[PDB]
Order: sequence, then structure tokens, then C-alpha cells
Amino acid sequence: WRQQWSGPGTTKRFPETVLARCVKYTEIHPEMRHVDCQSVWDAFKGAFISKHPCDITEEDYQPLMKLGTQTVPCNKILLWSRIKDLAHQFTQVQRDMFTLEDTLLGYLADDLTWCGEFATSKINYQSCPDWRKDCSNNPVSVFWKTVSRRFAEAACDVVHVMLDGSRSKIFDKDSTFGSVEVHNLQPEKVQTLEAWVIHGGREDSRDLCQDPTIKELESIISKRNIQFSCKNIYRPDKFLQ
Ligand SMILES: COCCO[C@H]1CC[C@H](Nc2cc(=O)n(C)c3ccc(-c4cnn([C@@H]5O[C@H](COP(=O)(O)OP(=O)(O)OC[C@H]6O[C@@H](n7cnc8c(N)ncnc87)[C@H](O)[C@@H]6O)[C@@H](O)[C@H]5O)c4)cc23)CC1
Repeated sequence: WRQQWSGPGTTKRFPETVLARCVKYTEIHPEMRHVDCQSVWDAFKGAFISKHPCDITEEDYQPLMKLGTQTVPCNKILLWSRIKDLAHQFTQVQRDMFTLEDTLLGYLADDLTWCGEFATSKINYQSCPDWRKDCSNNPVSVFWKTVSRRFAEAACDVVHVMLDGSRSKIFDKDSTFGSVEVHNLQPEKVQTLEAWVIHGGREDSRDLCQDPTIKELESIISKRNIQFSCKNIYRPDKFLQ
């Protein structure tokens, strides 16, 4: 008998890839000289190997979180939801805004899938639990839930979030931003959450800050005692310049 999940299995060469990304990150960032990439890999593998892939906890990732500290300035955070490429293109142009992918852990795990099995050290290259179809507490989803919660908790001053105005649901309360990040912004550190609704499609222009999902985000943020601000980015290329 072999247990089979609905999701794709661990990315081929996952151990080598994580180790190589750790080494590349330390070679490009001077503030990472004290980081031992072999220890980072051992902490990462230790979070999920030998464990049932549907019973992973935020606590399983604590050793990895201790090795992969966050150093980005809290007043320069850009969150985003379903507009990844434009958000990262904007940060490369501003050079004074950072996303979760700018951190060691965000950079290590991006676009990778991984899981193990109970009692053995074997990484499952055949299949991994799908968050929706199999189980929410899988190694990948738990990792992103933990790292995005820490990223949001650290934020301060004005936090910006880029949203895709051409989507049917502009703010989706089920996304990582909607279900994790918004709920961990601290009012004693964060004065305002400012949404930038990008009009990056050919849709008929309209004030998208009036969309029902934006009113829902405003309500969530207001109940946390944080100010909400929303801006329409009617001309994204002009906003970049
Ligand atoms: C309270 O419990 C109940 C809720 O549970 C949480 C729900 C979220 C879940 N997130 C992910 C699950 C997981 O399996 N994978 C593999 C993840 C891969 C990466 C990240 C990711 C990276 N950056 N971020 C920070 O969050 C904001 C951006 O995320 P979003 O707003 O989600 O934007 P989206 O453009 O839609 O997605 C970003 C990517 O993630 C995938 N993803 C998203 N949601 C899921 C999901 N439920 N199941 C499977 N995959 C999911 C999606 O396919 C895309 O590749 C930014 O501000 C960043 O700082 C999060 C997240 C996930 C964790 C569990």
C-alpha cells in the first residue's frame, strides 16, 4: 500500500535547491555572514521529515525561524495579493520597499513544494497534500502561514498592499493576505494600511476603492484600530516612474 495525495510531490532536487539558494542569499547579502547554510537546511528538513504531512504545526518551523531572522526595515513593507510580478517589479524600481521574498525564508522557499512521511526520513517526491483537497496543516501551507504571520507582525508605520483591480474578487479574505497578514498587523506599530488597487487590465475605469471586497478589507482593518487608506493606481507605468 502507498499513500497518495492530490498535490504535486516535492520539487525534484529540493535539498540541493534550498542549500544553493541559502548560499546565494548569504553571498549577496553582507548581513548574513553568521548564517551556516547547512544548519538552515537541517532546521528546514527537521520541521517536516518523519512527521505526518497533515499534522504540521507552526512550532515545527520554530528552529528554522530562529536561524532565518527577518531584517527588513518595518516601515518599508509591501504586502500583495494576486499581483506578484508587478509588486516585485515596483520594489526593484523603488529600492526602498521590501516584500516577504526579500527575506531569507521567503527567498529559500519560493515556488517549491515539499513533504515527508511519518517515522522515516524520506522526502515524498510522488505527491504532497493539497491545502484545499487534502489538508490545511501540510508542510508547505504551514510554512507560509508561519512566515507571513511573522512578516506582518513586524510591520510598522504605513503598510502598503498591492491588489489586482482587474480580478473578480480584488480583496479575497481567503488569501494569505486576507486570512493571515491583515489579522496580525499591530495597531501600536502600524498607523495605516494603504491599499493600491492596480488598474493593470483593459477594464472600463472606475473608482475601485468602492468595491465591496475593498469595503470588507476596510472593515477588517478598522476593527483592528488601524486606519485604512485606498488609492486607485489608474496608470501603473506612470506610478512606477
Ligand atoms: C488561518 O488559516 C486559514 C488560512 O490558511 C492560510 C491560507 C494561505 C496559505 N498560503 C500558502 C499556502 C501554500 O500552500 N503555498 C504554496 C503558498 C505559497 C506562497 C505563499 C505566499 C508568498 N508570499 N505570501 C505573503 O502573503 C501575500 C501573498 O499571498 P496571497 O495573498 O495568498 O496571494 P496569492 O497571489 O493568492 O498567492 C501567493 C502564492 O501562494 C499560493 N497560495 C495562496 N494561498 C494558497 C492556499 N490556500 N493553498 C495553496 N497555495 C496557496 C498561490 O498559489 C501563489 O503561488 C504577500 O503579502 C506575501 O507577503 C504568501 C502562500 C502560500 C497558508 C494557510
